[PDB]
Amino acid sequence: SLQVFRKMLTPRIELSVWKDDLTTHAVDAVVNAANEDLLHGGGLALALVKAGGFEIQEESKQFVARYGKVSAGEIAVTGAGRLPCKQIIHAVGPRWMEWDKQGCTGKLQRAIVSILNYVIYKNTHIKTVAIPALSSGIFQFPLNLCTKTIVETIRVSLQGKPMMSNLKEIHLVSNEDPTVAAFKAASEFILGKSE
Repeated sequence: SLQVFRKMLTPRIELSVWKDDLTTHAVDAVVNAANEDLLHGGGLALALVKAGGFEIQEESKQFVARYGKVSAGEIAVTGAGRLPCKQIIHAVGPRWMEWDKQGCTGKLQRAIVSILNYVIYKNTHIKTVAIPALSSGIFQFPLNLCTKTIVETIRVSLQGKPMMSNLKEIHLVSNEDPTVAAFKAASEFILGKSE
């Protein structure tokens, strides 16, 4: 693990950027990059199941059998199996479509807003959450726009705004150096100098 950026968005909430493996990253809730069927067949999703256990996949299928497919911009929550976290927030980011960049950006923004609402107002026992560069890998969302949308959505949602929450830390995390650099640059341009 390595923290490369940190800043107080509010007096209580810190945003940080990390180089780390999300399967070894200790937080209350890890955000998975899922598809609408919650079938964890590649990428981060597959890693989380391999690290945390097949029960994650089992519960994911149970979720979909009860509530249907998760739309882009929406979330489903399961147990974390044997991951170093207490819950997995399965966020469905959009597949990138050059033909609808605004649409895709909107769904990404919507995913981040759902995550924030979840950890702030819904499950109030979450102190720390880790979010990847949703949609950037298999879903081909350009890394610069991805990380900027995430960081800008968080700032507009919370920066300067004293919330009454148990939320203390939002980690933007990747085990890949280009993504870590992109999160850091995005953070410095949108939030200013690291503390």
